[PDB]
Order: sequence, then structure tokens, then C-alpha cells
Amino acid sequence: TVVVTTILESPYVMMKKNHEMLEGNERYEGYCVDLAAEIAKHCGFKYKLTIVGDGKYGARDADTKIWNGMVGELVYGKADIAIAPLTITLVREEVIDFSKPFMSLGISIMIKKPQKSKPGVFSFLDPLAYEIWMCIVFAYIGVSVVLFLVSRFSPNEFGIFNSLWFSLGAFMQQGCDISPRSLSGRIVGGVWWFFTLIIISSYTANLAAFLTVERMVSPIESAEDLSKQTEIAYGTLDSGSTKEFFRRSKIAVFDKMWTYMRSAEPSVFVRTTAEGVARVRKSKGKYAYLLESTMNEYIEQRKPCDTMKVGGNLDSKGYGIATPKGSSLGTPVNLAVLKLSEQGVLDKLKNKWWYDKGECGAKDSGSKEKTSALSLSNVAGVFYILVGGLGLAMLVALIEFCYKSRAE
Amino acid sequence: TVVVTTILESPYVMMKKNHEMLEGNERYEGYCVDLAAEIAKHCGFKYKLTIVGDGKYGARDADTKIWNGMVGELVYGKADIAIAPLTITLVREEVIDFSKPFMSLGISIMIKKPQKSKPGVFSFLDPLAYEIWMCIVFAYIGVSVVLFLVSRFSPNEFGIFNSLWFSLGAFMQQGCDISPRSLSGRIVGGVWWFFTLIIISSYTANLAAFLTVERMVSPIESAEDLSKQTEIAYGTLDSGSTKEFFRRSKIAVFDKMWTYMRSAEPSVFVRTTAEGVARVRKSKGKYAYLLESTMNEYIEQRKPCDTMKVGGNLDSKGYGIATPKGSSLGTPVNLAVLKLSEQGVLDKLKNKWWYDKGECGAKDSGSKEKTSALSLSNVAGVFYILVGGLGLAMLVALIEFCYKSRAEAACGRKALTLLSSVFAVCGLGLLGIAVSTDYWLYLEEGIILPQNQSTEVKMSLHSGLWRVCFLAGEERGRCFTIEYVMESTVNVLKMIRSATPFPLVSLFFMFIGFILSNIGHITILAFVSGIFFILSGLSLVVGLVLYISSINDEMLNRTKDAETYFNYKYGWSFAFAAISFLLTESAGVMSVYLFMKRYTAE
Amino acid sequence: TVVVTTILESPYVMMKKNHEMLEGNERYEGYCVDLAAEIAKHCGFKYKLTIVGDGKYGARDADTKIWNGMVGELVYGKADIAIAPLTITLVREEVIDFSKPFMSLGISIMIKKPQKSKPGVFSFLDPLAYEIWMCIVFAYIGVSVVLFLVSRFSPNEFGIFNSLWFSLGAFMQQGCDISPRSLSGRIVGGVWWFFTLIIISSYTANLAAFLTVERMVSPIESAEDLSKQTEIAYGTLDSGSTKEFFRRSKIAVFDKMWTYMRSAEPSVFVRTTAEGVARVRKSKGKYAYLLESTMNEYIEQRKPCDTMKVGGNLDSKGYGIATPKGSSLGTPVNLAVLKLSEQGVLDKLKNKWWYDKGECGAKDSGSKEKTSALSLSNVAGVFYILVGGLGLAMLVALIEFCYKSRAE
Amino acid sequence: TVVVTTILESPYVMMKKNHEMLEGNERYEGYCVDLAAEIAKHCGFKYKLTIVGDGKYGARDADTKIWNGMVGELVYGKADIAIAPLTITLVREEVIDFSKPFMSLGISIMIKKPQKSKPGVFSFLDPLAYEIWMCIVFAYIGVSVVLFLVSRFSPNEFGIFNSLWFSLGAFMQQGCDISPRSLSGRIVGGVWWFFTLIIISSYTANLAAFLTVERMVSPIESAEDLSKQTEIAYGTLDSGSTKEFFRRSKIAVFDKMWTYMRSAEPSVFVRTTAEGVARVRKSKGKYAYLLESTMNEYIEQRKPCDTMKVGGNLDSKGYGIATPKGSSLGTPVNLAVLKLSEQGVLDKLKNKWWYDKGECGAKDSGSKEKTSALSLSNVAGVFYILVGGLGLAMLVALIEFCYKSRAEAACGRKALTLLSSVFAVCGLGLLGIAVSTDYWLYLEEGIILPQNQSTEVKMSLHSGLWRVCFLAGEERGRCFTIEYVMESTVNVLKMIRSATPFPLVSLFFMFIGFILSNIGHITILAFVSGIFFILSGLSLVVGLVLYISSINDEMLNRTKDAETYFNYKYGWSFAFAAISFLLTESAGVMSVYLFMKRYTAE
Ligand SMILES: N[C@@H](CCC(=O)O)C(=O)O
Ligand SMILES: N[C@@H](CCC(=O)O)C(=O)O
Repeated sequence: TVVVTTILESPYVMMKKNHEMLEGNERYEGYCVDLAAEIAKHCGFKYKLTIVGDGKYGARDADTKIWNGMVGELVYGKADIAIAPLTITLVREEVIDFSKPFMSLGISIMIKKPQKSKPGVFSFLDPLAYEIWMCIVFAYIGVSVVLFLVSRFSPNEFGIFNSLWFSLGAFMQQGCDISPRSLSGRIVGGVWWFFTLIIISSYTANLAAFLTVERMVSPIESAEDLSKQTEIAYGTLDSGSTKEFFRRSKIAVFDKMWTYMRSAEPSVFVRTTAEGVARVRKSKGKYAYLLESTMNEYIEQRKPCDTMKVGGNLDSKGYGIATPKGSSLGTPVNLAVLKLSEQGVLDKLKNKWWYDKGECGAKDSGSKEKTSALSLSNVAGVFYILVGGLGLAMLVALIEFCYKSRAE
Repeated sequence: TVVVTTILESPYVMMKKNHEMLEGNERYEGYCVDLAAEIAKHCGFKYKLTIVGDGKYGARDADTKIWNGMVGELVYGKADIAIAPLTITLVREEVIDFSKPFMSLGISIMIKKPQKSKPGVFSFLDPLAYEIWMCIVFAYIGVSVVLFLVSRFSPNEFGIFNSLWFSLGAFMQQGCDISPRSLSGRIVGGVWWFFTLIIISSYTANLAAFLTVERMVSPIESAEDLSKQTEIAYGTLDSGSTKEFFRRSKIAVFDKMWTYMRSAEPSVFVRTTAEGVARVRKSKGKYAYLLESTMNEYIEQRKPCDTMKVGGNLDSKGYGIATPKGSSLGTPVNLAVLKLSEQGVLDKLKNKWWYDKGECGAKDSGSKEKTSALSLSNVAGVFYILVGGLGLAMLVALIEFCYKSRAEAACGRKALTLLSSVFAVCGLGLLGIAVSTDYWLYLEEGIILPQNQSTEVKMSLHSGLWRVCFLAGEERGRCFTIEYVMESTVNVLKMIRSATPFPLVSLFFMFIGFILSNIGHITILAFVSGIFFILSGLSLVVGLVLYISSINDEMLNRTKDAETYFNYKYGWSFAFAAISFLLTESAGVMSVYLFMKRYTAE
Repeated sequence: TVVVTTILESPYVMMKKNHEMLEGNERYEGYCVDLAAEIAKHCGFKYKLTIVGDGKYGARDADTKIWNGMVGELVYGKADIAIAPLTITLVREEVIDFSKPFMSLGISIMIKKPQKSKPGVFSFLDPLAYEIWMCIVFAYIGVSVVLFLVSRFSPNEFGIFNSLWFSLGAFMQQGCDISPRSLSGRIVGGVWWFFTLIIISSYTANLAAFLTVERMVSPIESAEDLSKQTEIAYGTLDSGSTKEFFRRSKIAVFDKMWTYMRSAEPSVFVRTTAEGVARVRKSKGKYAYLLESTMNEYIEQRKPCDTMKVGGNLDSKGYGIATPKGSSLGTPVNLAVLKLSEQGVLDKLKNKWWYDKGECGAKDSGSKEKTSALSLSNVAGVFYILVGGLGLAMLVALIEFCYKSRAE
Repeated sequence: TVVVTTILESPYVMMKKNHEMLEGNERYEGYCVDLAAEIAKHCGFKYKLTIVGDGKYGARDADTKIWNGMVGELVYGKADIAIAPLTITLVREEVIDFSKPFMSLGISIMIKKPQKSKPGVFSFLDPLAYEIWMCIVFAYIGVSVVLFLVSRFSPNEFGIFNSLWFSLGAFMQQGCDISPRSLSGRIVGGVWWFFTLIIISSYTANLAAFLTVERMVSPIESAEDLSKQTEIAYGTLDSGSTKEFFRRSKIAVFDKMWTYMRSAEPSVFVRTTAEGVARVRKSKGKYAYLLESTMNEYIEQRKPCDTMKVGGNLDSKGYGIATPKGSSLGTPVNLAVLKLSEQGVLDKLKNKWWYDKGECGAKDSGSKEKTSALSLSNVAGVFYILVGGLGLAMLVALIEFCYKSRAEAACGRKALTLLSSVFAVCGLGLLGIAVSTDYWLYLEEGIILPQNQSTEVKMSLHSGLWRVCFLAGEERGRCFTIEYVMESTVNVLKMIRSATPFPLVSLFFMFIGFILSNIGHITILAFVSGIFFILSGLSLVVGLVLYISSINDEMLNRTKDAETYFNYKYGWSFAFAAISFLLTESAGVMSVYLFMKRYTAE
């Protein structure tokens, strides 16, 4: 009777393992398969699912005007009914009819879900801000300055070269041989002692908080951070909606997109959705793939779990049944679309099929971690400051010999 | 002239600075106001603006269901063309006509922006209690006093200035100058070391306890977190489409929302958006609100800058020009909707009203590098104590320079002999005052009232250890002894009785020690009396620790109910005990000053 | 037509506020009210809900044989049908008939849900076991013993009285004036230094773990811990099942119960279920109340939240509709009971009514806490060891003077 | 004779030590075996025992549904009276007859008992990495070497034995003896203090990180926790009533269980209880099991003592004597069920078989005082290093006593002059060996196989910095240079190139320093050559830190997949570099020994 045109994409149309073994009509399973079983039943018709041989979404060719992938089977009459995840757009509706939307979707960003980021060489000073480290320095100066001035007007081992050394080890938790032996002096060392005792305890407590609780970094989100960050390479699928909708960029943010989307190398587009899944997993911070929302949702729910949806829908779009213009069975479908939507067969099977394939959620966030031993990379910059301090130490040893030899 | 109805909504429909000066259609301003002209210019007509008499979009009840809002205005022929931020839904679709959606939108959560709140200028001392910080100082005094008494015995560099200084560096773990070379001095030096070992580690662990719990605070955003959390109230605008959206939903997390917003109390359904704006502002993040993204974006662009969006857009509806079933001119509108979209005149204006209000100054752009590193305001008071310690040391450096020069250019003895004995009098006097009062402490039990409403004290009283005289408990003036009963305060008053003897032990020794100081004026008389001043003060500290910690026992032992607030405080007789403590600790050393002075005379 | 006998107990039969204002038949609401509306509908009959005037579960009187509370209305014929939360037992079934059970329940223990327990005076040494504190002591001894023996055979400020003082401050993180000046000596101080540096860091890390993560204590559970602990006072309701089922104690654990249950003071029983709710909330560790399971479940789900179910069912029991022996409508109910159970109206309304009244669960466990400042009670015993060390210090000062004065 | 069928189940039906010697009904033993006699004595009959040919209780399929198990045995008249732990349910009720339940029971969870597992004898050093502990020692050496070179210059108590000792106490924060009184000595003393300040605090915070996460581990027990957690697999006995219970359930947490156990792979449904006992024992708590309480209690009373019950009983069924529809003698059974319950003969036996097996020794009674305080086995190795440090110090105390006495009763110089120069040879030799090899490290990438199955190494290789010679990567013997490519290991090999110059800087200085040591044998020749030994060793440590940390970079940079296991290791040329490091650091000081010796000669 009727000819079904569609394409195999998860979770819509999915081949199982044993399609060579047993076919029946169960070569393909999914939400879109059973929704086609609903819409054929409510119309009464019986289907022949024929996925297109070229295997593309498709559009009419630029300057050649030939409908490519599923639009070729739908316009040129070799297929009639189309239960397919295809975008309703203007030039889509211009040549052939569509039904009501399956669901409310839009363009979503797919990034790699990051692992533990690499700390820098100076990541040891992470619990304290630059201002606090700087305020310690001027405090370290001013205390020994005061101790120099306190020891000036009272009868003397406390030179300006000496009082630096006392206040340093007091900050470094080390005891010193010479102690103040004056009331005004011992006030200054005491408040300096009570200073550092807070600070060392403060640095220890914040550092445990970084180790125990971990916060995850999302460098790019909400599509404005995409517009500023131009080290990420955007990706979409061509021969379809995301190509032309950004080719029809009119918002100033989308203009900054499409100028950069044309000026990119080499992945201005890709040609397979599963490739754009694989390419982001190989990209690792350099590249991103914009696509349909519920696809990015679903691939996140299939568990390699290294993916993430950020931001939100950049458009409002809907999946409707494509029918040729002046369809034999369009208005039969149009009523039977309303028969699905009136009680939510569109809702209820989508309730089932979206949670069906397993979940990637708060299951692995809770108790799939152990804190590790500290890497050398955590504490590496301490050694470079150490050996760099060792390198500077030998240099002062040489220039000591020069000014000592000028006692001639 | 065609009738155009609108609702007052920013930036769609605005007022005017010439609010009553100005005339006609020009009297208002806004995005759709220009879009009304865009239909008017493209089709070539004049329009007559009106306002909805209700002030709501559309309501439909289990009723004759005549629509309360802009729908029934347009239904009953009162309106001709409706130009509004109106949601295109199926229930509206069957009764009126929409054009193509000229705007894309979603359900959005608006909350109070979690702001940088006030830190403490003394936030560093928060992991310990101020009771403990007071007891540390009291421990710091007496140990130095005991060590001096141990060291400077009758037949050694450990002066009282040294013993203060040695105990300080031992507490600060910064080493020391010298060590005690006598067994009892090594006894007191050891027990001070085990003291300071715990307390420093006690402070460090609780400081990490503040920080780790703070990072384990997770800002709820995903709307499933909002669904599971009854601490945050969430409500919607009534008579809209958001209210209708959660009504007929088949998402299980939406169903619990609509169930919870059904059974809520008080009514979370708010008549106008501006009050739903306001109820978020009043609750300080206790209450949350659900609305469309575009309004939630625009209020974010305004400059109180205290409202932000969390989570993602729940669905994708649209705003469309509304016409009744049978409008002839709504089809050239459907021409004009497509053409101005293809011309981008929509996007010309939908840019225009939105990027214009950068009057918030992009507070989100410069305040989302949030790291859990400390700020200076976390540790500000430590620098204050530092430089405040410096200026005192500068002041001592000045007054040393004067006083040393004047002395170099017997008279001290009989004055300090008079000073030391009168120090015992004020110590004996302040303990005599403190015991007799019924004002050693404070106690207050009441219930709080939730919504911006003053607290109600159920029962209140001042008390001492002997007698209890109520203040607002039945407004009853019974100076009522504890042996006569009168429910958790009853158990408080019984535990006060356990702290009885150590103040009474204290009073006996000082009266002996003071009267033996006068007989010393009439030697060993002065010598042992200083020990009675110290043995009193040891019973003071044990008396204070029993007093304070047993209150802290029954503090937590109160059944914690959220409405039952609590306050307590110590009284002036508590402060009278501490002042009387220091003088006996000081003048007891001054006996050892005078005894070693008089042993030189002997 | 029919006379309904029952009693008002939450969540079964519950008066609202405005029962004086509006009655209709909605004076009483609950699961048991609507289940009575189900069983009257499936039978066809129409009800008159009459809660008994005495207001008791009841039984026949010991040595007097008069049915007391609801058994009086059911046996003596003034009431016919009984949709009531009443236990099916032998002597219950002996005189009048019952239906199939509403649900599978049993005897459950109701304890107070404890708050933060009071720490002891010696709770500061909680992160380290008694063995570890003891092993430090013998380590503290043996190191100074070795240092005494090391300093013996090598040329001497290290007496046995001295080497205790060095190794102590090294354990107490304090620097000492005299250091070892021999290779075999400096090995011992070095490994002693590396000893304590682990230990102080170990004590700090465990103490933060006690403060950050809190574990809740359940002193009594699983009904064997009830059988050993005899500081808790058990409570049940008399004139009913829990009285006689423990009066029919045959298990050796229940014998230890019922010997103690008879030998108790004063609450051998109480007479109101809500009193047993209130009495445990006033008991605070001294007393417990055994009762029906789904009651203890429900009162836990009503939120004062200071209650807890521990252990499990100590019996298997069921709620059946009481009917007089040779009932007019028993077999009509018996089929209509099966009409409820065949599709789970018994299940589905119990699904609704049990989650209906609000929840007390993981909602307050997660984020309704802040760690407080340390109390003085946390650190009190440090002061008593301190002042007790101060008390012992003065005593050695006196006995020093005695042996000094014997230089005569 | 009446036919009595049973299933083999402890302690209901047991085998015999006279397994083939013994005859008839006596051939087995058990609880119901005695209860079979209790019916037999009370009614007055003989019985004929049989065993079910299937080995299961009862199965009912979408089928002709003839019951596979003890039901269809009793259905088809093969059995007369069934005495078994059989569940009384409605589906069984309509087809056969039950008496009153003689036992009360519930669904129970049996898991592997979470046991006291093995701690580490070196568990203390776990918050840091052994890479770091090696680098701390290497830092501890060279800083002492640098400080000595700084101190003992050409024109002071800081000997090399002191500089080792001063650096130790500074690292242990236990104070020091004296301080450097020269600016470059204060420079090196300061930077060592800032070194040890971080590392100690770094160790303490990560030690708390192990402990807090361990307490945040919550043992899942409530069966809702089990329902949400896919890490623990949970399955039931098939052809029973537990399988039928979750099938027709209207509790939403039960529905997810039955859904999850539907869609599971492999089959969690287990034919016999003893294999369901065993699959828990094999998985080591990865797999869980659902059964009745009474069996779960009895296996707990047995003595492997590794099985415990968590949570509560989900329902309340009963065990009842099963008779077909139409059994005449099942009604005197219903007499005998009531009478022996009223006589407590049931409770006589139901006590008897249960309290008898106290052969576990009540392990639950003495092992549930679990507190998060440390054990000795947590910190055992620290006592080992302590006493192991003592016995070495005792050994030095002996060999000091001999060597000092013999010396007291020029010859040292020319020997140590020979020792010092040959120390440079072995240092130059071991660096010459280490660079040329392709064995500096180890690398291995493979996938693991889940169920007790050996790991599969996908690709493996040994390598150096210059060349890479594979081992099991295609089993290919290419000593393949890194400039020729060949996916994460590719990025490993590129980062190895960044660590190139500092070993090459190292080799140049030692060859200069050694050949200048020989020309010193042919002064300042020996003096500056020691600095070239030290400046080499500084480039060693920077060379090692670049080498180690960049591996740790690409260690974590591997995409963590649960099947992809990983191992890496360093090679002997890595250990050859460390041995060559110490000799040049030692003999460089020995140049300063010999120079100050020869400056005395000069
Ligand atoms: N645009 C919405 C506003 C009210 C709502 O969000 O429910 C409407 O007209 O229905
Ligand atoms: N007593 C149970 C054992 C099997 C099960 O627990 O499902 C029965 O016979 O059905």
C-alpha cells in the first residue's frame, strides 16, 4: 500500500544484531518504528519501511535543485509517507506538506564531558588569592621593619638583615635562636605568631576542601560564551537544517557564528552524525558539534558518558511527518496525528523510549570516585622554585667572593 | 479603525514619561507597539489601541469557561486584533487563530541571584566558640602564674615576664627561649604542651569543617533538584499557560510539581508578574518563580541585577498574533509575519529592545570566576589585630623612652604594697557582689513568626545560681528558688545546682588570704596568702568551666524545633567573676613580689 | 441499612478541622474511609459510619467475658459491618468472622530518633584507639631508654631525667635546646621525629572526619538487642493483640520480654496510641513503644520526625473486616474483598494514602545541617587534665621542699 | 501409606552421614522431617517420603501452565501431602489447599558481609605518591650538598654532617640547633622552609581526603538504595514466589526492580539456592540475592560467617502444609496445626533447629562496635620503621665503640682520594649505560575481562627517550624512532621529547668534571670540578621531575574506560640515573674534602 521513507538514527530507527538472522518487520526498532506502527494503525494502512539507499537527510541542491536524501524520495513520488526525524522549515514546507511536530526541540551544543583538568605548575597556591599572598609579603616586610625600629631605640643583635630571618621562620613554623627581650618587641613577635597560626591552618583547611570536594568546569555554555571563545571549532551537519539556518543567520551572535562557520578548517561540516559523536570524543577541547537536542540528550544517556549538553535550545523546531503536496493520506495522517497528541502517545512512548536505553546521571557522580595519591604534577612547581632557589643561591655565593676579594 | 488590546508588560508595553500629557496611541511604548505599527505599515491601516480590563492573559475554568483575560476580550468581539506576548497552545488554537510564531521561548526559572553575602570581620574565630577563647586566655594567665610560683620558690631565670612569654610561644608552637630545669616546672611545662596540642588541631579540623560543607552546598538549578526540595517554594503566574502546562503534563517530575503547587499553602499562584517578581525579592531565595524565558531575560537586563536564570527551557512554545475564528485581515498578517521575518524586521526590533538595556553593566560577566579560595574579607580581622598590635607596640616604645630616661636621673615599694592589698579588696568586693545577685545569666524561650513578622517570646527570665526571678513568664515576679519546681528550663535549673561549691570554695580562700595579708602588715603571712589567692582562682576556673559547659549541655539538649527560637547570654555577675579573677591572680604574684622583697629584708 | 463500627486513628480514620462546620459524610477522611466507600460500593450497600462511643479496640474481659471496644458493637449485634484496623487473632475469629487481610503487617518497635549524643569528658581521644595511645606510651619510654643507653657508651647532658624531656617536646611539636651530637643518637631522634609527624597528622585528619561526616547511633535494633538491653522500658497497648500475643509468649526471647513486661513500672501498658507517641517523645532513651508496623511507618512520615522504626516485624498479622458469625453480608463482603484484592485497590489507595501526608526522608538528611563551633563540652576534659596536672604540679613542689630540707 | 514430597533444603531437609548405609524415611533429616512425624504421631498414620524430581518449588508460564515443581507433583496426584517451606499465595490458593501458616517470614536481602579487609603495612604513605617520596629524598640530599658548598667556601660550624642534620630538623618542623649566619645560607635555608611548609600540609589534607570519603561511603541496605545502584547486581531464585512477588507489584520501587531484573544480562535468575548462595560468594559483594528470611537466617548461622542480612522484610507470607483440592486428611491436619501451635511443639522445634547452629560463634556479637578511629594495622609500619631505626642505631653504637678505640691506639687521605675519583667513574659509567638503552620505562595498554577471566593486553612495549622498541604491539620488532609516528601513547611519546636536554646537560658536566679531577692529579682543578658534579645533579633532578611529571600528565590524560586497564613502570635505566646521581653528589663534596685538604697543603 504505502511506502515509508526514513533513515536509521538512534534512538529513532535502530537495527538490532540479528537483522540478517530474522527480519519479519523487526529489522529496525525504536520510538520512530513503533510511532510509525501507531500512525499506520490509526490511519489503517500497512507499511513497507524502506530506508533510503543514499542514506541522507537531504535538501535540494544549490544551483542544481535536486532533492537529495529523503526529500528525493518524498518529492519525486517513489515514497509516499515519511515517519522520519526531519526538520520542518520554510523551503521544506514550500514543496511538500508536513504534519504537527512530534516534539519541541532545537539546536543544542554537544561538548566533551571533561575529566580531571591538568593543574598548572603554580597550582599549589590555588587555595589563596593573589591579593592574600601579596598582603603576606607587605606584612612580612612591615613587621621586620617595625622590629628594626623597635630594636633601634632600646638597648643589639636585631639588625635589618637579622629581623628578616626571625620573622621568616615564624611564618615558616620554624623556631629561631634569638628571641626579643623587650616588652615592645615581644608584642610584635606575638601578634606575628598569632598571625601565621591562622594562615597555615587556613591554607591546610582550604586545600583539603579542594581535594575532598571537586567542582566540574564548563568553559563554554549558553551560546554567548561560544560567541567570545574562538578556540573551539563549531560543527554542524550539512545538507540539512543546521547548514541553512545558520546560513540564514540574522542575529548578530549568529552572524559571528556563520562568519566563523564559513571561515573554519577543516570541519566546516561533517557528513555523519555518528562521526560528529566520534569527532568530539577525539577533539578534547578544540572542537564542538551542534545538533538536535534530543539526539544530544540521548547520546548522553547512552553510556560512554563522555558527552555533555550545555546551554539550551538555540531555536524552536519540530519533527513532522513529511507528506507530498496534496497528499492522498495527509489529512488522514493529520487527524491521526491529532489522535496521538490528544492523549499523548507522542508523550507516553517518548516517556518510555527515552528512559529505556539505560541512564547516565547521578549514579556515577556519587560513589564512582576515590581520591588518589597526589601526583608529582600537583607539587611539581615547588621543586622548580626549590631548584630555582638553589640556582639563585650559588649565584649569590659567587658575588659574595667578588666583594670579599675587594678588601685589597 | 481596528481594536488592538495589550497587557502592560515590559518591554512589550511600557508607560511614558509624558504619562498624562501625551495623547492616543503614542501614550504607550514598547516592542509590540512598534510591531503593531509594522503590521500597520505593511498592510496600510490605522489601528486603535486598547488595554485589557482584566490584567491577565487567559483563564479557563470548570465552568461556562468564558475566558478571563485577553482571550474572552477577543472572543466576545471586544477586540479585533490581539498583539501580545501570548502563548500558542492547543487549547487556544481551537478557539482563536494564531499566525506563525515570531518569537521562540521556553519555561524558565527565575530565582534570587545567590549573591556575595556578608562575611565576618572576625570570621576566623568562628570554628571555636567565644566561651573557649575566653577560657584559653584564662588558662594562659593561671599557668603562667602557677609556673612563676613553682619557679620562684624560697631557696633561675623564669621571671613573671618570662613565664608569660614562655607560655605564649609554647601555645603558638613557635619554640621557646629556654626550658624549665626543675621537675615541677617540667610538670607544668608538659601539661601546657598537651593542652595546646589538642586545641590547635581542634581549630584546624573545624575550620576545614566549615569549608567542606560549604563546597558540599550545591546550588539547585536543574528543576529536578527544585522538585525534590521543599525548602525552596516555587509558584507560577495564574491564568496563563505555564499554569496550564504543568496541569496536563506526562513528565513525572512535572507531575510532582503540579501536585506540590496544588497542595501548597499559601497560594503560590500570583496575579501579576511584578508581584511574582516581588515575592522572589522578599523571600531572599526562599521562593522561586516559573515564567517564560524572554521576560526572565529582560528582568535580568534591568538593574537591580539580583535575578538570574537557572536550568534550561522546559518546552518550546511561541508568541503569535492572535485573531478570532473568521478574521479576514489575519491572513495578510500571515503574509506580513513571513515577510518581516524574511526581512528580519522582527530580528531588527527583537535585537533592539533587548540589547538596549545594558544598564545592569553585565554583572554576570565579571562575577562568575567563583573559586573556593579565600578572600581578604574572610581573613580581614587578622591584619587588623596585627597592625593594631603594632600601634600598641609603637605606643609602648614611646612610653618606655620617657619612663626609662626619667628613672635614670623604696619609693616604689610602699606604693605597690598599697596597690597589692587594695587589689585583693576589689577582688573580694567583686566576688561579693556577683554571688548575691540573680543576674549571672540570661534565658529566653520563644517562637518565631514566619513571614516578615516579629518574634513572640513565650517565656523569659533572668536568674542566678541561688534564686530565679522571672521577667515575662506569666509576667510573674516570683523570686522563685530552684528547690521549688517551676520543662527544659526546669532541667537547666537543676544542673545549675551541680556548679555550686567551687564559687563557695573561692570566697573562703580570699577572705583568709586578705585577712592574712593585713596580719602580714601587722612574711609567711603574706607568702601563703598569695597561694590562697591562687587556689581560689583555680576553683574559679573549675567553677567557670562547670558553669559554662553545663549550660552548653542543656543548650543542645533542647529539642530543636524550627519555630522555637532561642537566645541566651551571660550576666554582669558573670563578668564580675572574671574581673575579680584577674586581680587575685595578679596580687597573688604581688605577694610573691613583696615576700621576696621582705625575704631580702629577712 | 448497615452499621459501620470503627475507630478514629491516623491515617485510617481522621477528623478534619471543620467537622463541626460541615458534616455530610465527610466528618472523617482517610484510607479506611474510602476503602469503606469501596467495599460498600462493591457490595452495593450504603453506610452509617458510627465510631464507638467508648472508643477502644477492645476484647472480652478477663474472668468477666464482656467484649469491650469495637468487639462489643460487633458481637452484641448493635453494629454489623466493621471496616476497622483490627487484628485477626484466634479468639477474635472464634466468636465472629473476619475477611482477608488488608495488608501484611506485624509488631514494630518505635523509638525516639536520637539527636547529637552528648560526648564524654574524655571524648577528645576518640580518633585513636586505646591500643594506639598505649603503644605511644611504651614508644615514648623505649626511645628515651635507648637514648639513655646510646648516650651512656659515648662521650654528657643526656641523663635519664633529661632524655624524657627531649622526646616529649618532639612528640608535642616543640623544639628543645639540647640536640644529640652523635651519629647513633641522631638516628634515634630522627626516626622519633618521623614518628610523631605521621601521628599528629593522623590525629588531625581523623578528627576532621568525625566533624565533617556524622554517623547516627541506633543502640537497640532487631529485637535481640532489646532482649539484652534492660534499661529501655517496653510499651504496648492493652485491651488488644499486643497484650495477649505477648501474654501468649512461647519463644524464649518473648518469655524474657513478658517476664519483664509484667515486671515493669509504671507503664506496663498505656491506654492511648497517641499517648504512646507522646510518651516516647518524652522518654528520651528510657522507654520504647511497640505497636503496629504501618502506624509506626506513618507517624514517622508525619513530620515531627523525632521517631524511628528499628528492626522489623516481630509477627505476621493482617487487618480483616470483622463480621458477626453467620453474617448477612459476610460472603458478599468476602467476594468484594476479592474484588479489591484482584486489581489492588487495597494496593493502589495504599500507594496513594501512605505517600499523601508528606514525607520525612532523605530531604532533611542532606542539607539541613551546619557544623557548629566546637562546644566547651567537646574539649572540657582537656581542662580537667590541665588543672589536674596543675593540681599535681603543686604537690611535687611541696615534696621537693621536704627532701631539700633533709640536707641537714 | 501417604506420599510426602520434599525439596533438599537446609535445615528443613538434610542429608545423612550414613548417606547410603541408611534405609527408608530415616535416610534424611531435618525440621520438616520431624514435623512430618508430628503430623504422623498426632493423626496416627505412617507416611512414605519422596523427593521432587525437579528440584524446584513451583513454576507457572504463559502456557498450559502445568506446574514445574512441587505443585504439579501434587497436582497430578503424584504426591499426597506436601511438607515443605512453601509460600502461601493467592495463585497457589486457588489450585491447592493450605493449612494455617506455621511460620512467619519475609523477603530478605542476602549480601556478602562487608568484611574487615586488608590494610596496608605501608598505608601511611598512600596520600602521597612514591614518585614524590623519592623526590623528597633527592631534594633532601642536594639541598644539604648545596648548603655545604655555600657554607664551606674558600675563606662556620655547618659541616656536611651538620647540613644533613639541619635540613632534617627543618623538614620535620622540630626546630634546629643553629641558623645560617651568611646571606646565601639564609637564602637556601628560607627556600627549604617554604618547601617543607607545603608538603606537610599537602600530606595532611590528602590524609583527611582518604578518611572523609571513607565515612561518606554509605553501606546500601534499605533496598531503595539497592534499587538505584547498578553497581550491585540483584537477582532471585527462579520458579518460586519471590519471582512472582515482584512480577505483580504496585510498589514503584518494586516495579523498577522487576524491570531491572527483567532487562538484566546475564540471567540473574538462579535455579538453586545454593548457587544463589555461591554467586554472592564469587562476586565479593558485586551481586546480591533476594530470598526468605528464614533461609537467610539459617545460612547466617552456618560458619563461613560471611553472609548477613540488610534492610527489612518486604512482606509477610507464611509456610503451610499443602494439600490438593479434595484432601480428606488435610482437615485433621488443620486440627494438628492448631493444637501443636497451642502446645508450642512447632515453637519447640522451630527453636531447636535454629539455636543449635551457634557454630558461627556469634561473629556479629563481637564485631559491630565499628568506629572510624584508626587501628594499629593502619599505622603498623611506622612502629616498624621506628624499631627498625633503633636496631640500626644500636648497630652503629657497636661499630662506633670498636672503631674509635682502634684509632686512638695521611693513611686515610690517599685511599679516599682513590675512593672519590672512582666514585665519579661509576657515576659517569651508570649515566653512560642509562642513556643508550631503550629500557627507561614501561608501558602497557589492555582491556580487562569481567567474570573471573584473565586480562587481555592489547598493546605493550618497553621504551627509552631515543628509540621505541615494541614488545606485543602487533608482535613487531621495530626499534621505531619517535619522529616516525606510531593514539594516547602517541601523545606520550611526543611529550618525552620535551625532557631531552637536561640529561644531555648532565653528561657534559661530569665528563668535564671527571677529566678535571684527573688534571688535578696531574687544586682549583679539583675545586670547580666538584661544582660541575653538583650542577650536573641539579640538571638531573630537573631532568627527573620533567621526566616523571610529564608521564603523570599523560597518565590521567588517558580517557578512563572501565574495561581499559593500565599499567606503567619505570625501567632499570631510570634506576641507573638515580644511582649515578648520588655518587656525583657525594664525590662532589669529596672534592671539597680534598680541596680544603689541599688548601691546607697550599
Ligand atoms: N505568555 C504567557 C504568560 C503567562 C504564562 O507564562 O503562563 C501566556 O500568555 O499564557
Ligand atoms: N518458599 C518459597 C521459595 C522460593 C522463593 O522464595 O521464591 C517458595 O516456595 O515459593
